[PDB]
Amino acid sequence: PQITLWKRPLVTIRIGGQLKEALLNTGADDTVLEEMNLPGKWKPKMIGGIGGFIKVRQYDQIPVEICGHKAIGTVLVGPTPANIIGRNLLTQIGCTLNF
Amino acid sequence: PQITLWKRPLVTIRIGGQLKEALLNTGADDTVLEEMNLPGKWKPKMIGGIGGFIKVRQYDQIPVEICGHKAIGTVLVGPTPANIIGRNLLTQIGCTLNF
Amino acid sequence: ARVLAEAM
Repeated sequence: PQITLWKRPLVTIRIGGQLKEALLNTGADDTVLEEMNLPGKWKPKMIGGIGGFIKVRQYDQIPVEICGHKAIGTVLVGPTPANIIGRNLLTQIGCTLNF
Repeated sequence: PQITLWKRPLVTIRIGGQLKEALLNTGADDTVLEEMNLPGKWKPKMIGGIGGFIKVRQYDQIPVEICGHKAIGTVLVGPTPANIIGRNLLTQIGCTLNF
Repeated sequence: ARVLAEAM
């Protein structure tokens, strides 16, 4: 699909058997989702941005469906102001920037 | 050009004669640049991200060249770790997301 | 406004 940037680039993702709204963010290395319960063991990690750092739970090899395209990788969960799909999963669905 | 996301999407920008590297951020509403002394009036603003908020200065109608593409718009200047080109300017250079 | 830049 071709997505313009007049509005926030939000899409629907299926994390397990759960639908969520997420922002395609090329300015993020990682994928961070609001606090939610996920299966598996998680390691505490720390990620930062504007404003500073926050502590998050890391989950590996998690399946995520982004607008129909399947991906499997790392997902961080924590006090993020918004759900964001980072470059770790965007590359998996062959997403690129063009202009 | 087509930009992949294997690495951070850093490009060269021309602001007021000085050239710097900026991150193409679809996850940013605004364009935030590292501290610099631009001419003109500016209103104080608060922008938020992952670790909270930071105060920045807002300048309007600022000329900026992104990899050879001329654009003009609002530019926030504050203590940001990196230079960020938000959607306000990306919609001006025809930048889209594709997959 | 939100600038969701992020890095680990």
